[PDB]
Amino acid sequence: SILDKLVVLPSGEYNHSEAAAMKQRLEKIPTSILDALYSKGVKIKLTQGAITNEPELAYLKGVVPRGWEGTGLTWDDVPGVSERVVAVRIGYSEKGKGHNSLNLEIHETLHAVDRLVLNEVSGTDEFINIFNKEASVKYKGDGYVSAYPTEYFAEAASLYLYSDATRSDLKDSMPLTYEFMAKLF
Ligand SMILES: [Zn+2]
Repeated sequence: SILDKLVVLPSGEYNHSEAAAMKQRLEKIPTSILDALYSKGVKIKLTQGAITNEPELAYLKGVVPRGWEGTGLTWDDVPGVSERVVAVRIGYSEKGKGHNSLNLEIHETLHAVDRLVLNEVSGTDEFINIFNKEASVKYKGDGYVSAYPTEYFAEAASLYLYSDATRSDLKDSMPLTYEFMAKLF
């Protein structure tokens, strides 16, 4: 599997079974897309501590994420991020673990796929049209998935890839998004 080289586990001590479970869920992403991620120098780092403990993310320590002034939140509290590295904290996959995604590792990986593999497909007129019609169905008022096409892309692709139940739910609730995802994957 491409995941044996794309997924970087900690060199120190880590929760073995949880890291394996996350690695297994990343297999829901098509192999061709994972291959393409690796060719762009992308690494999916599963971290045992705060993502900011990673040398390349240490610069974010004590910095306030945009939109969060006056809340006491810093990047140290954020369980996952996606830039040229995808960093996800081990044990924080489920909704409510410091984020509101269906699955943290799939969600954050799909941002890197959008940016570095698919030429920002979330920003195309076709996807914008879909986002304007359907992002409101499940996410109205969240100022996040319903506010940014990149977020709707990552979360709606997560619904598509995670399980058969979440995909069926997407097909019924957001049919234009389901059609776009099926054509893409
Ligand atoms: Zn996101």
